[PDB]
Amino acid sequence: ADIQTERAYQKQPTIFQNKKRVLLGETGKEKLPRYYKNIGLGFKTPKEAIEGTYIDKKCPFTGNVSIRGRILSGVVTKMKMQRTIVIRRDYLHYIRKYNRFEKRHKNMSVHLSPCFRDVQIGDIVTVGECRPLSKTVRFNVLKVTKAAGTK
Amino acid sequence: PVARSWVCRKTYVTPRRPFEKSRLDQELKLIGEYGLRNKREVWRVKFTLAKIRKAARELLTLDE
Amino acid sequence: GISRDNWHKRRKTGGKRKPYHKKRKYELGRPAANTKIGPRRIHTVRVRGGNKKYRALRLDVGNFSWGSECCTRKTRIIDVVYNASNNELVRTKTLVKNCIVLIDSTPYRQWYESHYALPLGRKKERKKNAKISSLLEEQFQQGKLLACIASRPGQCGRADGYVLEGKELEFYLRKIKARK
Amino acid sequence: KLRRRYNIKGRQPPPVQLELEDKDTLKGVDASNALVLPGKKKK
Amino acid sequence: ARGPKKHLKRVAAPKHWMLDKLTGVFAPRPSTGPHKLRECLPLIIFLRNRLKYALTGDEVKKICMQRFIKIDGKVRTDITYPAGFMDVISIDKTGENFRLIYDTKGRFAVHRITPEEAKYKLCKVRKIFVGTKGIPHLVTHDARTIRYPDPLIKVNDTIQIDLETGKITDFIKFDTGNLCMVTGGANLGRIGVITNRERHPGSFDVVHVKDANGNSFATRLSNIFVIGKGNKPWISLPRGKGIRLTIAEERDKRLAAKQSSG
RNA sequence: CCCGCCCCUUGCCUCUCGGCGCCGGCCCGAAGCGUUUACUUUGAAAAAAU
RNA sequence: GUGGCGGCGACGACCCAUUCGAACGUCUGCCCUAUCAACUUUCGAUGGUAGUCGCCGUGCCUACCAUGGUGACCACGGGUGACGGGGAAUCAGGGUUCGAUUCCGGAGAGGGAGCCUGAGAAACGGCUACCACAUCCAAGGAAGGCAGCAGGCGCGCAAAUUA
RNA sequence: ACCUGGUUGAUCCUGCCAGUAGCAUAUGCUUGUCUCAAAGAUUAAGCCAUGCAUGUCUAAGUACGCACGGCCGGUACAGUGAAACUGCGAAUGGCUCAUUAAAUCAGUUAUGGUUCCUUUGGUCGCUCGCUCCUUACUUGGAUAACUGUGGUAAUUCUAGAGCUAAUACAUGCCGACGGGCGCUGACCCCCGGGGGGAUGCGUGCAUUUAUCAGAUCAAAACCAACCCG
Ligand SMILES: [Mg+2]
Ligand SMILES: [Mg+2]
Ligand SMILES: [Mg+2]
Ligand SMILES: [Mg+2]
Ligand SMILES: [Mg+2]
Ligand SMILES: [Mg+2]
Ligand SMILES: [Mg+2]
Ligand SMILES: [Mg+2]
Ligand SMILES: [Mg+2]
Ligand SMILES: [Mg+2]
Ligand SMILES: [Mg+2]
Ligand SMILES: [Mg+2]
Ligand SMILES: [Mg+2]
Ligand SMILES: [Mg+2]
Ligand SMILES: [Mg+2]
Ligand SMILES: [Mg+2]
Ligand SMILES: [Mg+2]
Ligand SMILES: [Mg+2]
Ligand SMILES: [Mg+2]
Ligand SMILES: [Mg+2]
Ligand SMILES: [Mg+2]
Ligand SMILES: [Mg+2]
Repeated sequence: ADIQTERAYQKQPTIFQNKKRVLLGETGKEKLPRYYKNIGLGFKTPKEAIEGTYIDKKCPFTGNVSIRGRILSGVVTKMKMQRTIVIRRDYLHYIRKYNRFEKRHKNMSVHLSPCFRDVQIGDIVTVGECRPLSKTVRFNVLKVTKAAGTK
Repeated sequence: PVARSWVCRKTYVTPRRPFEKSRLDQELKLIGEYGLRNKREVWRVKFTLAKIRKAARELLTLDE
Repeated sequence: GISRDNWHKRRKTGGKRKPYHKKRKYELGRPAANTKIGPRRIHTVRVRGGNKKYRALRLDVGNFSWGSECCTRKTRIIDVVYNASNNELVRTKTLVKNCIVLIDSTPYRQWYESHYALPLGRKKERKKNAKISSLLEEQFQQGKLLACIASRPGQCGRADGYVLEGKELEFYLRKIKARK
Repeated sequence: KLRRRYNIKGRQPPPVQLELEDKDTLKGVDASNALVLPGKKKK
Repeated sequence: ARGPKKHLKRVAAPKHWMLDKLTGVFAPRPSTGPHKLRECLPLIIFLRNRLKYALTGDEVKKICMQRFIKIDGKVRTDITYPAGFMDVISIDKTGENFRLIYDTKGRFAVHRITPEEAKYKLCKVRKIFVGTKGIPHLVTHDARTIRYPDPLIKVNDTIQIDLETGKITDFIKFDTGNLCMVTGGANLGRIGVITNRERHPGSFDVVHVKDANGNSFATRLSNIFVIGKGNKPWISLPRGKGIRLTIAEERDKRLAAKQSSG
């Protein structure tokens, strides 16, 4: 749709879009050059990030963030905030006194870039650590894989 | 902070059963034959021998 | 006084926490620079580590860049027209980053006339290309250009920016018109 | 700490006009650090 | 604390200084310098505890203020100067030269070197970058910065530096088959040959080493210092050649010597 | 009943890179994917004092 | 000739790197209480955009937006003769009970707040005001902070040296 | 039948009792020789007389106190040096446990999201460019100590007046000469060598904003057969 939905002009900061040119180049196509980067560690840039038009300064591929630290996994539980979701990580904690285990879980709020679409509740997400993006958000979504049962 | 040492240990233990005729007779025989001063001198040597024999038993619990 | 710490805030779950220490020096905050338009008045602030910040209280000029023509000129500032954060800053004429201002067009017109040898703003190997958008021509007729401030006056002590052009200019013109 | 402690007591006119020099003394002036106070302390 | 600390408790000092417990409450806090606090040997410890030239700290001060001790060819009068790995200490009054090299016990050893060997040192390259006006710069492990290095020199390589001029004479590349010394961890002070290197992106690399007796061990990449090309070291080695010996094989060599005697 | 020597092992379109293919959709080659973990046994890295 | 050249040191200095740090973050781990079952969200609670302030990332704060965020896998509330750890004692083991106390980390300087200088302090053997104490005075004013080392007091009843 | 003894017609259950060793608190009687160590605690992080616990100068920032002093007419300053200015430290150490329950703390990881006195190593030169004619052989204004006049019951309180310093506080350029320093080279002269040269190209950063280039970019060598000249 339209990317200008805020009171300020939404723009990708490193791209200059007011270059004047001959009318021959103007007649052809008004396609802005996109900025994107390779985040490393074998993660591949999604196609829609390169071909898209969304503006997200917190996107790991088209924004100004750096991925460094821990790489984790989780299951998507809630998608109700703007560009950020809540995932859950389950584990077993061992008690030595009784020589047994107990089930525990942790909840994480992670930033979801608009490049990832058709993400549902219950699929596996691989996230990486970045700088604090808000009060509680410190991880940013790197890869999405669908639930095994649901096709 | 000081430049002193706090490392110390006791060298004997008082007997577990205080009224045993056999224990008293053994102490009397040892003190009389070796001219010792009191019971503490016997208990010190008993403590040393107990440590040595406990170490030997613990070593014997292992493979050759 | 002013503190920008985290431990006065509630937890993520919603529960509140009790402090275990008093306020620290490295958590301080300082009153804002409500930079107005007028004769130049700038104060210096000694900051952590022994460095300096230029706290501009009042400014009237800045150098702005005509990006399409690559012409950077120092020009006076006339008025504040639009502010995305709050409309009160427009009413009180406060200079902050990313606010839209009106600047004089005289040095840009002078450079254009001395460069291309064509008239502009007047009432009724490759050659140089002299083409101007109709919106920019109308603004040059009015004598005032719409510009955007890119620096932080309360931190660096100067108000720099660039002349609005293209789709950004159309967006901000539509916003200004809809505000009225 | 709901329990009662021992030390309970220990833990519970226009101003004069000023025309000073150019250098500012107002660097640290606040509510607890007033530039000028009345010469006569309240009894 | 409200600022930097200036004291060091004696029991909290590094264990390889071999300080006793009853001498005093404090230990010499090293000055800031080329080497880190936990991986250095202060001049006072080397001068009164290892060599016994002085009895107290005042005598160390009296020796140093006569400008007798030179570290890497320069006179130092600070008695808490942090001297570290591959440093050269010269005392012309006694005609002695020393090089600080770890022994197999993880401690700096009193290693005397020939005066011709005292003219150079080995340094591990820590950083390569382009400075102002496109001039390449190289930063070593002892905070030496050198301009115009050879383009073939990369990070984790070893260079030989002439102490008088502070210029690179030649270098050893980091490769499998070269000789290396371990400068940290559990295998500190052990000398061997690099066999292979394991790479972990975004993490620490792991390197495998094998010594002359065939024993194998592994360390992190930051704990390895290349010493020689091939099997030949470029510096003299201490009494032990980097082989850490066990009690069983010490008994074996004692039995062999006893059998060969008679 | 040992020991050589050669050959088939199907597939799929979630991601990525492609198409000189058809009406945004579809087809195709792939350069794409085609199990993961717990457990157990190792190896690194992990202040002294006690 | 108001010639031309110079040796060895000291101090100072913009920036880069180094050292000693400091400060914000990541992951996992705490005692009793459910006769505390729902909590947060007006006065920021969760997230988005632009900004202010800050050494910097960030609801840290301010405007405009969405309606979120946590919870029987025990949130939230309450209590603690609760500074945390390395450690001490006792055990066949598992555990249990202690840990103000000479090492490491945190916090405070009678109580709540504020501030100057400085690379570094919200400093108290620094400063300013309030509360509680308290010394000298010619009654106007002035000067204070032993949970540093000694030493005194804490109804009359009592335990280290003003070296 | 999981220590030894007790509570029954017989067998049991539940409440119990005594003996055996330590830890802590308080308190007695005795105490010849010697070595080592310790010393908290009224939920009172309650209150404190007196004294002490943080200062510092090298040949190398500033001496016109005869305060003391050698040599003297060469006489700006021999030398020592109280005071005061300047610089640095006083944010370490020592004490205490009141607050504090994802807080502190412990292990692990990050700085590509910041600051950093010191130490150590780098870096720290000028062509011309209307400032013309004959401060860069060194530019400017002050203030303590000191002299003197004072106020108060009283403090490490200070007021007025008069001198004088800087590595304190400021300002500020490169004096004259030489093809300024480097490359690049048509032609030319001598003896593979020396020269002279038509010419061409260069010759500070730091800050703030905008734009451009950045691995579809630059720089180089190697090259059988087969052509091309
Ligand atoms: Mg301290
Ligand atoms: Mg020191
Ligand atoms: Mg922001
Ligand atoms: Mg926001
Ligand atoms: Mg408490
Ligand atoms: Mg403790
Ligand atoms: Mg404090
Ligand atoms: Mg008190
Ligand atoms: Mg300072
Ligand atoms: Mg305070
Ligand atoms: Mg005090
Ligand atoms: Mg103090
Ligand atoms: Mg005392
Ligand atoms: Mg008493
Ligand atoms: Mg009974
Ligand atoms: Mg000096
Ligand atoms: Mg002073
Ligand atoms: Mg210093
Ligand atoms: Mg200081
Ligand atoms: Mg230096
Ligand atoms: Mg100065
Ligand atoms: Mg210059």
